[PDB]
Amino acid sequence: TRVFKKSSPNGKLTVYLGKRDFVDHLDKVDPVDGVVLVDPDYLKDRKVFVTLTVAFRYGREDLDVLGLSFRKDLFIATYQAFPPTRLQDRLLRKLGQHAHPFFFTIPQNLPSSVTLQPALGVDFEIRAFVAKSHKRNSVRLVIRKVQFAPEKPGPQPSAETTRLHLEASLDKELYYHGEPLNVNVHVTNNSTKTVKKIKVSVRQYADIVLFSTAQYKVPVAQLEQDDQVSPSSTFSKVYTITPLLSDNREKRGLALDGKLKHEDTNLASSTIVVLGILVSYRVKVKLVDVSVELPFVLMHPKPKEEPPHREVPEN
Amino acid sequence: IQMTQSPSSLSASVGDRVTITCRASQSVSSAVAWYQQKKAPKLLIYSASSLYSVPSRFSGSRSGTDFTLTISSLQPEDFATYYCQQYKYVPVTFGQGTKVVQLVESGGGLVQPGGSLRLSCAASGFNVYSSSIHWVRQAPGKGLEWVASISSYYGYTYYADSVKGRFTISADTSKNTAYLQMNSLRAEDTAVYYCARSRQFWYSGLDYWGQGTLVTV
Amino acid sequence: VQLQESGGGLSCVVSGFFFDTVTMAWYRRAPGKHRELVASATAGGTTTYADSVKDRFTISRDNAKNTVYLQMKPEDTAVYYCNTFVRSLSWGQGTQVT
Amino acid sequence: EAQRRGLQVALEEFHKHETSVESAVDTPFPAGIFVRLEFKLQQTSCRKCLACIKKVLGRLVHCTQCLRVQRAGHSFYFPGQFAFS
Amino acid sequence: DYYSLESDLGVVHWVSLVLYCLAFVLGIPGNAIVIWFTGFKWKKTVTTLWFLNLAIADFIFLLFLPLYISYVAMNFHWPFGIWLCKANSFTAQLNMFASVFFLTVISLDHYIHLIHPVLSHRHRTLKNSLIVIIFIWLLASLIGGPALYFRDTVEFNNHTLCYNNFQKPDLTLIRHHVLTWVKFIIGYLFPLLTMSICYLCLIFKVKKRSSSRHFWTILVVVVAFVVCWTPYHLFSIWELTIHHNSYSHHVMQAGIPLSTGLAFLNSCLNPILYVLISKKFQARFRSSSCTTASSSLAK
Ligand SMILES: CC(C)CCC[C@@H](C)[C@H]1CC[C@H]2[C@@H]3CC=C4C[C@@H](OC(=O)CCC(=O)O)CC[C@]4(C)[C@H]3CC[C@]12C
Repeated sequence: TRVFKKSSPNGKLTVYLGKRDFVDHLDKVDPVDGVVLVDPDYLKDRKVFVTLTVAFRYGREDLDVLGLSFRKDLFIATYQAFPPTRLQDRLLRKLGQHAHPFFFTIPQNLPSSVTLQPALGVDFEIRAFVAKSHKRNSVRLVIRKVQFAPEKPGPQPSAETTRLHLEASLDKELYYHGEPLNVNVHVTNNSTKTVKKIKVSVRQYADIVLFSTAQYKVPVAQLEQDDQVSPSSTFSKVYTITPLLSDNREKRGLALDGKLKHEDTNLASSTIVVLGILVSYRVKVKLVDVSVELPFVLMHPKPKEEPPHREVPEN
Repeated sequence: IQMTQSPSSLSASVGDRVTITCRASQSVSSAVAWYQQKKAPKLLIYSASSLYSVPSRFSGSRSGTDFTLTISSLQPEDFATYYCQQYKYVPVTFGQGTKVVQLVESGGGLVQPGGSLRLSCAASGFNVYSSSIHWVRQAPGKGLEWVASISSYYGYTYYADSVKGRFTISADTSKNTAYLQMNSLRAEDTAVYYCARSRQFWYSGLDYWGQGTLVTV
Repeated sequence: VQLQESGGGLSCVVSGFFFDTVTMAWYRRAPGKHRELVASATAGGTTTYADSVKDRFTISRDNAKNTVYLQMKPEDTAVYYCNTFVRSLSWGQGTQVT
Repeated sequence: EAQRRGLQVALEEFHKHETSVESAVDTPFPAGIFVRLEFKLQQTSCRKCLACIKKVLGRLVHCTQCLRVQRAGHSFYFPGQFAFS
Repeated sequence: DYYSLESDLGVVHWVSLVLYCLAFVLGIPGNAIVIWFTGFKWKKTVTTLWFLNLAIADFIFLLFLPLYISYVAMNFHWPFGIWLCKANSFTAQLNMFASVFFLTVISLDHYIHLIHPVLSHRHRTLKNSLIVIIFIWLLASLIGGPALYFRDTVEFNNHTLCYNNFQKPDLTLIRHHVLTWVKFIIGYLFPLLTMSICYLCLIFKVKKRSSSRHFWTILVVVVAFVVCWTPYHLFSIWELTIHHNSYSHHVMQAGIPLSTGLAFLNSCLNPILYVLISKKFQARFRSSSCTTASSSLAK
């Protein structure tokens, strides 16, 4: 099974977790279960407390102006632990009688694990401590709530505009990470206009809300074509564009997947359904002007094993 | 990470049970890929617990720093060499042999030390943005040796400690072709190069291997 | 870190952490199976041994010697380990015992 | 009369801290007479002036806000002067 | 010369001096601490630059305080002349208007940042912040201009007083009204209205959501600002009624020093409620993780 554990300074507390990534199934969320191991005598006149909270970091400066704490909490849970599942019951037998299981549930309408590269974004954090209710007597863990590609392909994207006629339609909606996008553009160019270039770009829209709705216009991949269309001539061509985290570096605020500890993660997956960050992807085609937006969903496929906690090649 | 295997060259009948043991040296996690090479090597077990989409006879078990491969039913089409690999750090190390969608590459011939000898790898059935390309070396009478790797999604260029500087990996990212620029070739680099493919995000192991090109100095 | 187990053919010496107000335990795995617990030792007063090794196995610790001496029919043949009761330190290696 | 009394009180005020005069005027302002005693006080054997004399409710003697003392009876409050402003 | 101009014309006074001394005692150390860390130690951001400029203004204002203390504590016998009262008044007006503008622009920036994030880190640039600071400083400079040209020093029954001298006949009445009304509009009406609208709209937006301490500090700052400048502006406006209509000139003989004391206390406590109270701030004067592993599991 290879359960994952993290200890605390001075060897006082230790928590065992079956997995660190929880999948949202659009109808239920994987329970955050586990077992905490405590020193045999460290709890005299004290009670162990395990807390799971959601942190939405939204700023980092050198001074709070009046009261702005630069960190808002969306969900707070607390467990004391002084029916068991099939995972934590096995941990009790392996550890002994000094282990106390803790059970946590993630309510619906909660943001996924998203991180903004410069760790700003939504993060899930677990604190385990004992007190009669410091960072050297508590266990700090970070977990990710992620969603994968659904089983419904969805309707075929299509969007048309006229001002010159432009038609674009992607083959499908569900695109895997790293999968190139095949888009077909058809133009008529009725009269009295001549397009100098063909521009196809992919931009990432992130819906961040804490007090008001905000939108992001962060292009990911941009493609430029030198083809020119003369009046009363039809032109059909299929372009290939694919988002990738190679030329998008050094772009502050880019939406990325949840980072555990200074790891490398790809672009944030599209959020499918609240206070948090909602990520959406669109494809923009411009003629040089008329603009056509083709929304699409970019999600990971359903895996057969727990994803790694870091990049497989280290250093 | 130095990796040695206790068996060296065993013999068994049709109905015997061949057991292969793999031992690490730095307490590697549950990330071990087993390859069978008669031809290009074929991946059998990845993550030491999962079965590649090969028969069910092959089984993998983890006992800490020691990894064991159990056949439990031998077949006449099993005479090959098995290697043990750990995909936890960039300098991936292959084990020692235990005798008991296609990729096409071009290039070869006499080296005549001093030159380029530009090799190329052709991909048909997959892209480069979602799959990494790995190059390995196999000297005659010796195990596999990873020398280079490319990740087009992240732009990372990984080279071996004894191969960096004299080698250069590149990706076209348009025609789905990968190339390896080699310079200052020495007499110790005479080995067969195998173009390898692996899924970029979930590096489960080198799934499909190339036909291999002979490079002699 | 630097878990250097001694004895056998039993003492463990740690470098990073200290034995101040912590409980240290000895773990014997099995002849052929997963890990198990043998005995523990708190700061002092409650030794809390196990049942199988009781009478047959003792334990002691010195807060100044920076070492833990475990003192010890044919089933006790495995690889012994010394670690914190909460299993905080990285797992080391034991030489042998028979 | 009023001018003589104003000149006398101005001279007394100056000596507290004679010569002929050359200017005099009276005002119809209520509760007093605003005398502009423009003259000199050259002294010998010491014991041009602008005495703006107005019971006298003000003495603007100098030897140029005589309008304030002339209008005083109807306010003798300086603007501000209770703060740094 | 004998320019004598004689004529025929308290606990409330002592409390003003007490407030002055208390503000002087607390104001200088807090302003110095804010200057030292924001200017040199902390990183140069928009908020840091704005607070540094506000602290500079407050420091100069409290450094020219003791001249006013000597002026007020001896029944108004200003012993400095004519070349110092005008400069002190001009500098005090400059500092107070700069401080008011800095607080109102801080409120504007807070409202923009917490309500309109779509355009919050696009126009907010250190160069733009410097332009805004320069504009504020030159506005406060060429808004207290008449305070350096109108004041004059005269005698008031054996007491030398420097006063605005709004008589430089017909122009005497209009000039007094225009300056006080302009000061009221630009120092008490527009900034207070901006602070009220910005803060209340922030509360309404936050109320339609799910920090408690954020509202309390805003309310405390608002009430502290309101209760201090209000007496000063009301008494300044009341001065016009003396020249316009009949007046007794009695209530204004002592209310103005108390209003000035309240304003100085507000200036002193602005660092207290803005910089000198945040939880993160106190941490550094007190000065001045494990690795994730794994284990086995029986089947
Ligand atoms: C909602 C409240 C709590 C404000 C705090 C949230 C911030 C973390 C958000 C709000 C506005 C966001 C920014 C809006 C504008 C920019 C520039 C933008 O770059 C582009 O628009 C493309 C290139 C260009 O046009 O300049 C990338 C995102 C970024 C850095 C965003 C970074 C994250 C920000 C600061």
